[PDB]
Amino acid sequence: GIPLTPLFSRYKDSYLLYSFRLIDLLRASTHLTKLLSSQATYLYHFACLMKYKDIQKYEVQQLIEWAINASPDMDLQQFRIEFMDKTTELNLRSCQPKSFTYTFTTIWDTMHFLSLIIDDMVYTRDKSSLDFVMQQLKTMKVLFYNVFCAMCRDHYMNVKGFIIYHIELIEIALDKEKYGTDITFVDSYNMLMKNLMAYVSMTFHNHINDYKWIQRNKKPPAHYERMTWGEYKKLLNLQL
Amino acid sequence: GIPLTPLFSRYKDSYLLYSFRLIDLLRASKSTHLTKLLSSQATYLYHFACLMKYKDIQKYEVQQLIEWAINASPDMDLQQFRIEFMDKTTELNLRSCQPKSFTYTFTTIWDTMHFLSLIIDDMVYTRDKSSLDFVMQQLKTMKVLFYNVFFILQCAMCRDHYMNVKGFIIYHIELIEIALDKEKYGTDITFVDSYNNMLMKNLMAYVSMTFHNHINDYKWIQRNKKPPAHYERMTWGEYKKLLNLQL
Ligand SMILES: Cc1cc2nc3c(=O)[nH]c(=O)nc-3n(C[C@H](O)[C@H](O)[C@H](O)COP(=O)(O)OP(=O)(O)OC[C@H]3O[C@@H](n4cnc5c(N)ncnc54)[C@H](O)[C@@H]3O)c2cc1C
Ligand SMILES: Cc1cc2nc3c(=O)[nH]c(=O)nc-3n(C[C@H](O)[C@H](O)[C@H](O)COP(=O)(O)OP(=O)(O)OC[C@H]3O[C@@H](n4cnc5c(N)ncnc54)[C@H](O)[C@@H]3O)c2cc1C
Repeated sequence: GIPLTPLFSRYKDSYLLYSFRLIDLLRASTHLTKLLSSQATYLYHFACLMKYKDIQKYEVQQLIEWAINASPDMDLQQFRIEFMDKTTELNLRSCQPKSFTYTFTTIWDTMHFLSLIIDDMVYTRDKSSLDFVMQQLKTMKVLFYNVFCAMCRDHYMNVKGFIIYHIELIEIALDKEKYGTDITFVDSYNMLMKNLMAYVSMTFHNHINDYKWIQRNKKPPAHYERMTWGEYKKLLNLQL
Repeated sequence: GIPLTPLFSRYKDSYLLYSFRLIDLLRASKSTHLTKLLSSQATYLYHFACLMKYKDIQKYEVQQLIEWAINASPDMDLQQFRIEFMDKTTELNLRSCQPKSFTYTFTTIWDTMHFLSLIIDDMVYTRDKSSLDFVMQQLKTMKVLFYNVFFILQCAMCRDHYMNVKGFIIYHIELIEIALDKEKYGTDITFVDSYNNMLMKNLMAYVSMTFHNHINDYKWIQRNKKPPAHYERMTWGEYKKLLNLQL
């Protein structure tokens, strides 16, 4: 369970937009097609699981085949219109983003969103199904690895391991639990920080913004605020 | 400077061995993509070897060694390459770059990584404020070496795994770039011993040690094997002692 805050609601919507922009690439692509659809399937299974308490395996598959077979000459506006029709026919309208304005915030929101999910999924885990969670975590690493502005892509390629590293810390903690050592949640960075991925993605996010001034060799603007853990836990109303 | 210790000694030789086994790969490069990726990697490796061995990068003597390697017979074996290597390094007055031992293992790779970490910490800590641009270029070179690690030995699992979490290391080098950039524009670095413009002294040594334990903690989840009760894990307390790291 994750509090339903205004920021979280934007996160939920950005996720849908991200997913839309992802499946739109299927036409443009092999190995990549397999990787893309595999990622789009997970993203959409989880969206349906959240909206319908069911992954809707058949409807989601129908969505992916369509996107994979959509006209590669079709532009984004047309792909959207057809996407709105297809999801409608499939009774997957709740998987449609409310907004289609795609920006860096869409990607950031998506990355923070996944972090919140990882935290919650891990915390509300069921010792009976630790294997399930770990499989979910493996998929999460893949989602983060493939998030890759040519400049941004190069930088991300170089430091995305910071995030993936922490997901592995989680895998380790979980593997210890399945073998006798329950986890001990603490709220500071077999112990694990609660809201770990939320803190790591916030930190990663600030770092990326700190570094860009170095890439651009141009000093920060006047009103250049920085996100603090204390203020972030508030916007998402995180539990300590 | 980096304190002389039995562990740092092994590090220096391993680094030269790793550097040697890497250039040995040029003569065998099948494509241009790899050739220049190997030559760049090999160039930076030797640059830093010459820095710790001659206090100078030896930019031009090294470009000759690389030139040679790249154009060495892809027919002879490692034993023969070693022979031609020793003579060329001699001819270019770079004998200090010849390895004492040729036993190549994962330890050789870890030692090389921990060596660079120690190098990063020293060059930053003993930096000259008027040539920060120089130190930052060195760090950029360091990120390239950590991004492009060649295992040379066989272990797909390792390659894929390092490909996934190497950013944890590079991320920290960028934190150092940020610290230096700040010093460049007015705020001097303030060193502390724990993990404004504060920066942990011996940061990369701490970062590399931690990354190393992590990798070793994770291989059990990878091989679904049970860790032996004797599993020894490196502590920062112990590591500092082994390298005579200064606080
Ligand atoms: C994966 C990725 C890599 C990037 N790499 C680069 C790069 O190499 N070079 C470059 O110039 N730009 C890069 N960017 C873009 C850059 O990070 C900013 O998104 C963009 O410059 C807009 O800046 P902003 O300050 O207006 O917005 P942002 O600060 O990005 O706004 C993001 C949103 O989240 C909030 N937020 C701000 N900081 C945090 C935080 N630390 N934690 C959580 N939420 C936060 C804001 O309130 C806002 O709603 C990257 C973007 C992504 C998604
Ligand atoms: C970058 C990299 C990635 C790897 N990825 C994998 C992988 O995915 N899966 C896998 O099974 N193996 C992987 N390995 C190999 C693995 O880490 C070990 O090298 C190997 O399993 C042998 O372990 P060992 O028990 O001999 O100890 P090693 O860890 O190899 O010991 C080497 C030396 O380092 C010292 N040392 C030990 N821990 C530390 C530390 N934390 N800090 C500093 N020195 C330390 C030891 O005292 C010893 O002298 C990787 C190796 C490298 C270099």
